Amino acid sequence: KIEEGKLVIWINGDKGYNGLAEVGKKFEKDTGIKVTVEHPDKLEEKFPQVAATGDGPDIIFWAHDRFGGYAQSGLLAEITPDKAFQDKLYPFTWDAVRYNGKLIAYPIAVEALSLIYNKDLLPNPPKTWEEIPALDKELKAKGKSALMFNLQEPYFTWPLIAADGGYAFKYENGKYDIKDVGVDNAGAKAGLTFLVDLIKNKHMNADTDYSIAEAAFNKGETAMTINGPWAWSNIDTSKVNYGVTVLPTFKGQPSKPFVGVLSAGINAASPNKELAKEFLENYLLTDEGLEAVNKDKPLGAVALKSYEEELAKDPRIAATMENAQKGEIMPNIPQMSAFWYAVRTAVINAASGRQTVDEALAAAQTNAAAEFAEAALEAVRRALQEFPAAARDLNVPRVVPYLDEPPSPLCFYRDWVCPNRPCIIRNALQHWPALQKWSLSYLRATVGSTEVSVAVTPDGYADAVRGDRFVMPAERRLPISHVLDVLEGRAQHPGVLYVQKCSNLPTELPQLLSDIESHVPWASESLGKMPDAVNFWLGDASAVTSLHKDHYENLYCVVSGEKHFLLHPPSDRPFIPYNLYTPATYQLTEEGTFRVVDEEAMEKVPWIPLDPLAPDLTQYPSYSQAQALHCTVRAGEMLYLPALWFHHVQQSHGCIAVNFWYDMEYDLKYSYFQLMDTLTRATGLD
Ligand SMILES: OC[C@H]1O[C@H](O)[C@H](O)[C@@H](O)[C@@H]1O
Repeated sequence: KIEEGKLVIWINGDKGYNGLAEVGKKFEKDTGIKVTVEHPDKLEEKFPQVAATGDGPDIIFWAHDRFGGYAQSGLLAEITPDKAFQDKLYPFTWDAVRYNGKLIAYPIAVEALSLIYNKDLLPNPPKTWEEIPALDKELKAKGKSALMFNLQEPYFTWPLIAADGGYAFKYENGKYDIKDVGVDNAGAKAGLTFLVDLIKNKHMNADTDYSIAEAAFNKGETAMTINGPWAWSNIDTSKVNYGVTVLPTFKGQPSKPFVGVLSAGINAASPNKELAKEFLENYLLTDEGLEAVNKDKPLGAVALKSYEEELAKDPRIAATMENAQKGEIMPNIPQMSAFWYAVRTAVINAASGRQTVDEALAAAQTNAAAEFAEAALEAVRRALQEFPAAARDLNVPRVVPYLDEPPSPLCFYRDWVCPNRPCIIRNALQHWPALQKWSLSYLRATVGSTEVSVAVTPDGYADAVRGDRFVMPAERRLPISHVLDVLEGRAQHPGVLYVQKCSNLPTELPQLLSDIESHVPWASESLGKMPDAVNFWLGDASAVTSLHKDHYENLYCVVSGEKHFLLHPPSDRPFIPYNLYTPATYQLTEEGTFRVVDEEAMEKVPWIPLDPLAPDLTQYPSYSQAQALHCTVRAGEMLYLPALWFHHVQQSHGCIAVNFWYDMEYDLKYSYFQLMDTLTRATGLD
């Protein structure tokens, strides 16, 4: 007694779904699993709707041209076959179910349209489209019509349109040019004008759909129809003496029918992926499985070599193969879908007489171009959005790792600087007398009277976006001793203090340099250069440097206290919002009042509005797919904070620190970063 495992399949209702049912049974007799196959209308439109919310079928059958869109939306699981299995099916059938180098369905059958004619009514079928009108009035004058076929789905009409120059995209040597779309060129117009003239001269009827045609030919009311393999069973059971042959030519050139590979995709949202594989690989794609479907509705030229070889001597299949060679295989790109919609209306309008042929096709080219554009953009968006996770999976570790001693210059460059990952180096500052000497008492006896440039801000956030402005801190020149007073509580000051950022010898502040080093020698030998700056850092515990990135190799050394960093690799850029801001600077008056004051004749300054501590996920939801790294640097410790790394600094009260700025190498890594940042803004990711 259960409510248990199942396998539901969607397949179009012109295909042998009863044959597929039987195969479903032999499954259900060899496991307990009930296999139910369904043929809903517009199943290929329903699937991408319903499968994203998690519902939908387990397996979907359709011509392969639909299967790329399904994969661009991530609805199709990757199929993983043995190679004893991949060499069981023809190679080009696998290539039709390959999106962005990856397999997304199992190929079932290769199908193309052919000219089905009534051998009793028409002993020698026409070789040209141009004969058909002549042939029609000769047959109306015997009580029937010459040619009938579905005029409601562009798939049937397209072999003629493409004959004299029509083409979707462009399949010149190598593969498809998605800039070169050709649905409103001379040759497209020619075939379509011909189709429309057939209707005009009442050789055909614009209202004719699939069902009207099939019924007509199978009753012997039409000498010729145009259909694919699935249609043959219903004529065999009718008793029209019929043949299947090469499509007639137009203006001396062959009809070019888009070739379709019936494919089975697996629903990425299925709880049954592995039974789906046991069903298709080992029950359907067999001589036994394809036979049971084919007995119902002929599949065409199958993908399974074994059973393809056993059937290929059917003149109906040979003819199918002939027309497929004269035609071109459909691309599976997600642009296929809007292409069909565009031509569907183009044909339906030109045949009904609503628009001329020359405008219907013009409209279809224009409107399909506009979608082909937005589709391109979305493909770019995903590339940029899947990139950040792709990167950190490969190089960027989720923690800042510690070294127990300084690395060799070689090892420092090969392990950290070139791969652009941070680390904390230990036991590298123990030769600094600063580590023992630098007390807020020794600093007061040593540089207490020395006047420095001090950063004043109302809320502790220097260089942050405040409303519509990027605001820089107020500057006040104070001795260090009264910086220390305000920090120990002994005195008071408007806002939040912290010492600004070139001291140790260019401020000046030279009495401390002897307590430190002018550079990190193993770092300098590694980067092949001296630091551009050496900065002394002292400040309030409310000073929060906001999220930004530097064009410098920064060695952050902590002498007393702690430093709390929140890092993001340059890779996380597509998910880090950037805006453009009017640059300002705080003015502090002798009232303790902070006023925002636009920086005159400065360029707009790009900055990150996002607050990584408490992010507005409503305004910036994309940021929740970034991956922050956290570390804490403390007394005696040195953080290597690579170039272009997004960082956000906090510290304990009265934290003292020295940091070296080496200029970065402007290299391939930099140039790529500019490219991404630019593509992030163009594609409106922000
Ligand atoms: O409506 C036209 C359709 O007819 C058949 O189902 C073909 O398999 C499919 O490729 C074609 O698109």
